[PDB]
Amino acid sequence: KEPTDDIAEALGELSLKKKKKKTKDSSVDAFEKELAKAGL
Amino acid sequence: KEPTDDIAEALGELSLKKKKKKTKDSSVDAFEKELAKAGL
Amino acid sequence: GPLGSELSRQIKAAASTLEDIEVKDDEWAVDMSEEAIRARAKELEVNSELTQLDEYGEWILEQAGEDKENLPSDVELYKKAAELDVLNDPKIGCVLAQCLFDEDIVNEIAEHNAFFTKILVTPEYEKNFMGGIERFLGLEHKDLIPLLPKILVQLYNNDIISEEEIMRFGTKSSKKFVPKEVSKKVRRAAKPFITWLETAESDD
Amino acid sequence: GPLGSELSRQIKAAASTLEDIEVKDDEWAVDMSEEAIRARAKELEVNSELTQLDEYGEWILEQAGEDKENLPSDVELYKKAAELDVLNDPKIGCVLAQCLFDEDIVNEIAEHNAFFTKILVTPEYEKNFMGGIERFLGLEHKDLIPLLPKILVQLYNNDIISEEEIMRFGTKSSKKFVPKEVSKKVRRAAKPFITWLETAESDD
Amino acid sequence: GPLGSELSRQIKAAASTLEDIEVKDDEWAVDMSEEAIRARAKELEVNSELTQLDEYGEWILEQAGDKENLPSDVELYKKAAELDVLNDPKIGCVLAQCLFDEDIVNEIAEHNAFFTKILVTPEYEKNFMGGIERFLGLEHKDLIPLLPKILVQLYNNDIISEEEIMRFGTKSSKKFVPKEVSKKVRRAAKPFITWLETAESDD
Amino acid sequence: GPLGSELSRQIKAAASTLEDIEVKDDEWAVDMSEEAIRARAKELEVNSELTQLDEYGEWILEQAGDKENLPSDVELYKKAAELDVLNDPKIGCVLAQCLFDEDIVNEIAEHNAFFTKILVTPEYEKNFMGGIERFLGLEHKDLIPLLPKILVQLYNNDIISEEEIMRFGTKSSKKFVPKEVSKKVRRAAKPFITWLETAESDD
Repeated sequence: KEPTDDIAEALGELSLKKKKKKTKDSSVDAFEKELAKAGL
Repeated sequence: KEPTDDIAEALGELSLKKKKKKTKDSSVDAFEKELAKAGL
Repeated sequence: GPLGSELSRQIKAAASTLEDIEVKDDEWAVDMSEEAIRARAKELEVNSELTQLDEYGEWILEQAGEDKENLPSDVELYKKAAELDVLNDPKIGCVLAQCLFDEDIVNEIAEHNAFFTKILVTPEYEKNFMGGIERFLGLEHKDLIPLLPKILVQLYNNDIISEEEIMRFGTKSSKKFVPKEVSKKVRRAAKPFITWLETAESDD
Repeated sequence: GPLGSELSRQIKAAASTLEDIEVKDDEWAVDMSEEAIRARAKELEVNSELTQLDEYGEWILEQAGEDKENLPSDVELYKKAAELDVLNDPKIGCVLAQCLFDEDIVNEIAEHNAFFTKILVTPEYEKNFMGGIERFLGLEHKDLIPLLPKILVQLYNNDIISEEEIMRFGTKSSKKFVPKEVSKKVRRAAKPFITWLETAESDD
Repeated sequence: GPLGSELSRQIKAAASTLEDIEVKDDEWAVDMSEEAIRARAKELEVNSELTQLDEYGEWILEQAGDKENLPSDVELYKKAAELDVLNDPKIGCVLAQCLFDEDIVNEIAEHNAFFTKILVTPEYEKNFMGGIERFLGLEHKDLIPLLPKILVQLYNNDIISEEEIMRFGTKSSKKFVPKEVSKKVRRAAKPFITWLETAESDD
Repeated sequence: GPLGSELSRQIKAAASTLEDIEVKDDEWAVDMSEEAIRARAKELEVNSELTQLDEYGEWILEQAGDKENLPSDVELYKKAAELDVLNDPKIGCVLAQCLFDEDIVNEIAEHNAFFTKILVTPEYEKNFMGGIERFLGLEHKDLIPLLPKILVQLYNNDIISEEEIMRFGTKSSKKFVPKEVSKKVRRAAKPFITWLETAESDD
């Protein structure tokens, strides 16, 4: 009888819900701001 | 420190004393007699 | 013997070819033959880009150590990539996938979203990253293969890797990153997630 | 990679040659190719004498079992040799040396004096017997190599093997019975006795 | 050096293994270990189990040379009875590997009564199909494209049962051919197998 | 089959090892394991340690092509100073492997002042002798018979110390040549070495 912890956690997280494109593009903005502070 | 039993026994037995050729030829005679009893 | 004259000769020649390679490799530093000098010169031109990727991986490992909680900041990871001129190399994803994570990969893979969007410029970068994950789990840490379904959920939900590249990793045999047997094992460990995705895409 | 195109091709060809041998060997019993049929026919003619020696060794092992105290009588050992027509084969000494003894070899090697005098007709038989001892200690029972000085005392004192053949075994490299590294190890384990013999012969 | 420790250790291990095989082969004739005796005895036993089958095969190949000069079906049967191979299910393996050439699609339907008389059990049919898998998969890979046609003849002439044709096309053997060859042969057969599966479903 | 279980297991192990080496080589450019990085880094470090020595050697081989066209001793020294190799004891290894050809018995005595000026420590002499061991033992085995004559020139012209000639002839290296080559070279040198041992004993 094999452990089920790894598969069960994945099975429970399964969801078509995805990160919003705008949310992805927004996190990009803070990072680009940190990059600009470094001259890049 | 390696065991010495095998080498020591050999070292103790070392001797130029050898089986007499006649003794070797004599043991041969009993064997040949056993062979003759078997037809060989 | 059972081999026969021809196969015995073939086996002996193979052994001698291999023994010669070992001697040449072991004595390379004292080898001043025209062959060795020319070879050392060629290795520098041919492996220039590889040396730059190696230096990035080495720095990542040296800075973080065994624990990936000491990893340099995403800004620092990007700056070093630029300094070594590896930003324009799709294999940077292969380096990152093999050097940024440890046993806490499920949590770690979702802690660099903006960095991955900026670094993984084209699907080719995403493919190289997935190849690196294949090597990390299939060759270097076979004990973590059970985490692949969870790893894939983090990649899909956070939009780190495209559905198309996740599907290629899970359904296609690429001999570029891992041996065919390793590929088969990784795709099997991924099948639970891939089946869900194929069905979700079929449902549209 | 580090191998280069030529060595990579040579290694891949060797692997494929080896993989083909494995397939041919594994499927021999269902192989009705002209090659396999002809090969099976040739193995019968080429290995006729070897089959006879094998049958003698098999019988010795089957009759005695693990313990060599159940060994058939010397008269029985000779009769079977004649029955299998292996008396005229110098390799009978090689068979006897590898099948007649166990861990009690020091005692056992001196229990068949008349038999050995009758069976080991020429120095070539004695050489084959010594080759068999080399295989028994150097390849099959490396744990018994420490007994070689004692084994040699029994051979010399009982006049089972000539001084000349004992000296060749101890001082010459024969690639016929064992690999060069195994030969070196057996001659080293024999050196204590051989040194004594060389000195005794020098003293005359 | 250029190899690195891992690749160097592996190249050294490969060389040692290859040297070990060379010595085992070089010393086979003086190797009287229980393992060497058992090995030579086991091959002798297999060789002996195959004596009559080998004689049958060699006679077929010698008499034929072009399989048009193949001995007659009557002569093939008489020779089988003389060599006592009729009661051996492996006769199918011999026939499949010795009776055919590049004209197999036609030749495989020119011996109907012979095959009906000799392939008396499903085991004989399985052995025949294994022989075909070897003939095409190993000895004549150029003829693998002919498999759907070959199967059509075997099914139409009632030479091989549908149950056995399905096993050949759906089951992986290790007995007659390597897994790679089984996969290739089963793929080349898929066009006919698919049809047979539908017919079985319809009926 | 004919092989027996042991030989079959070994042939299978050899094939697997060889396949593993092929994959390691095929995947080297995407292998970012610590071991692959360490290996490539270690070779880069060795390559870098040899940059000036390699440049010196290549210049010698290019300028010479026939070693009669070898650059002059003055040019050899000036180039060494320009490439900063004079302070590197391995310059002896480069010179021994690049300055000589089939006429070595004579050429090895045509650079006396050069060698006296450059071989400043016993370590330089050891490196020169290692280079000769490679030149004869690995690259020109046909010239091994010339070793006693070569050693006579080296001893007579005070190019190499007797202590270092004795080490070359009596000590087994693993650094410059494989053990088999060291044994062959030391045997070809025995005629001169024996003489040197007696002279040392007499004095």
